[PDB]
Amino acid sequence: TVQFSLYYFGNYESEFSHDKYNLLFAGAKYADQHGFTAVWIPERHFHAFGGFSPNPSVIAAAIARETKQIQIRSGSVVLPLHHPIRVVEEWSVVDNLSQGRVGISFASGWNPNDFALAPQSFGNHRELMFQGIETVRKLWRGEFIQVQNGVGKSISVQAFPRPMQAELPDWITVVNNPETYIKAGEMGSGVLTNLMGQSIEDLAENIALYRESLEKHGYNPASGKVTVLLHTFVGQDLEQTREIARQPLCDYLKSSVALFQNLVKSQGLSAAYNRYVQSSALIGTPASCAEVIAKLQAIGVDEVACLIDFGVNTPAVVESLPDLNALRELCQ
Amino acid sequence: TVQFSLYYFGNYESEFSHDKYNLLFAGAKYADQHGFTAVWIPERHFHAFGGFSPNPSVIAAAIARETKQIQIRSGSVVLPLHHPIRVVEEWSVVDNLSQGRVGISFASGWNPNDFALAPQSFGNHRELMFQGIETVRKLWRGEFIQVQNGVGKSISVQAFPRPMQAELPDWITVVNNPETYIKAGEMGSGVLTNLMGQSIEDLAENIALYRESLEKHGYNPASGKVTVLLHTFVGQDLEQTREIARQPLCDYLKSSVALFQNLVKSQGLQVDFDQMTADDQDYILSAAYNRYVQSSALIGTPASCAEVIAKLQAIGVDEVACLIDFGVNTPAVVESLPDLNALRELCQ
Repeated sequence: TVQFSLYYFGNYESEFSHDKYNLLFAGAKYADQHGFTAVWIPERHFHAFGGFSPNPSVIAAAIARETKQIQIRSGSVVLPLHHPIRVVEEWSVVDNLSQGRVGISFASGWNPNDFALAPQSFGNHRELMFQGIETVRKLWRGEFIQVQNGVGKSISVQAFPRPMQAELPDWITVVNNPETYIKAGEMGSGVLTNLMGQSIEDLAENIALYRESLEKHGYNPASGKVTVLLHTFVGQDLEQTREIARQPLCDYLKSSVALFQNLVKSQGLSAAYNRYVQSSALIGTPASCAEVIAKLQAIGVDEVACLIDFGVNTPAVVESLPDLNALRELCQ
Repeated sequence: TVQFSLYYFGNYESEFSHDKYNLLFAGAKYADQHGFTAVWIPERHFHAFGGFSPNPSVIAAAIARETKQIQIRSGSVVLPLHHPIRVVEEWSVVDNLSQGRVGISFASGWNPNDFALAPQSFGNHRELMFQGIETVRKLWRGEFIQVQNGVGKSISVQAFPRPMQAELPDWITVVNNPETYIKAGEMGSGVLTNLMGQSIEDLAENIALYRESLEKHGYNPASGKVTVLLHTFVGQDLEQTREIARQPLCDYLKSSVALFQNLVKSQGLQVDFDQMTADDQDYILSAAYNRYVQSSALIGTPASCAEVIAKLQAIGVDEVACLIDFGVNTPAVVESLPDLNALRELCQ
């Protein structure tokens, strides 16, 4: 059966809210107490919109002290924006603070403006990401790595504190690139994806390639991790729930040319939206959304990461949490 | 009256302990509930010893959710090892998670091994720090700054989330360099210092330059912040308390040539370090320790330590940051927290 998790885009009620983490903690605590698998948090820079998490390790440390069982995962460390040493250090802090509940999905970045944080790392940043993942994994295990120090001497260092998990649960963030699904299987990593920029049919084929590459490289296919972000807002009445979600979700999908056109292409505008919310989101009733979960389960999705903070007002999202729990129970 | 705060070196019980933050949360919660002003957390890299905080913003975010009033401060953010943008971003997250309780002391770094994290930033790190503090302040205040993006284009960015505090409470980490005290006064910043490598009269002199530079540059003297790190272990029996702290503290004070020689020098002892044998160091370190706990630490009884607090209050110290995790076993440190509270009560 599919695992149910929460996912945060990073939104809050206002740029100048006194309680910017209102929905973050309300949802994470609710999910923690109701058998949800993980809470996913992002990395975003330089925009008020979606900006509560410029470094997910910092938010994760706070979630660790407010929850007891839920996994605390990054829906995406943009690795070329960090030194790999700091990624292991900070997430090992969170691993200790949470008694072993962290996981990381790694993304390469794409916006050169984000690389204000790493101005010499844009261009070959995808290659830099895969290199850094190997470093992150080695440091996490406890091995020494070799690095240049401040006077040009090569030194050997370990990262501290040591984590509690022997091995870092990790994912590769991907959209539709089949090579990346294959690379993830070669690495034994999971895949973290979405249905905004690929069809369900494209997803089914990409999962199959990923699981093929997993066994080809000796990993048990049970160790595969397929996680799909899905826009989520669940209620008791289908049409009323859809209408509450419509303006906030449309606003986002129209906010950029890429989002707008990646949607219309992955769907085959109010026309792309109506197909999107029916087939590639969890917006509706437990019963209507369960049909989507059934399709995703049948093509090999292990975990749905329910993006709940896409713009619907916080009281309504909080009121919708027992409806989302009902969906989870329907699908167990 | 002097403010009382806790300060963490970053130690924990064993390398693979499942409860590495045992004393961190025990002390932070205790201090939060007993009238302490702040808890200070460090930045340290590449060693288990003192290593639970490689980036203090992450630990600070957790302390924010475990405490209600205490300030949550870094002693120190080694600013040349960070992009200033990440410092404002991460500490603004903590400012929001804590309802406005953060503060930062900035250090420049000194060990080239730490600069594995910033391999082109060693050499210019003191000026990099001061330049970075100004960037941090501008960003905290909601200004845009100009930075080069990944394709060489200049762009104008703000940092998010926006903080809760209008202005960041900040300090400069300093030992005995008088120009740094004067520099801090020019910036209106605080100073965070220690007595491992200077005298109380040296500190009194450095404090005077700092307060003089403050009003010179238009700041109210009441805006000055003088915080002194002090090794701390308080108990009811003077002799037993100093004996409990002796081996842990002396192990630390002789763990490097600089630590040992700066201690011997600051305690007024005459030693030819080139002829000093292993047995000699035993006698010298014991003498240096004995002078140090008498004059420059909080290791003893509430009554004995209150004499030290009085001398610090007189020379203008605002806050003592009590370093409690220098190696005494954790249960004894926990049992010593109410003795430290008794000392705070005595001094208000």
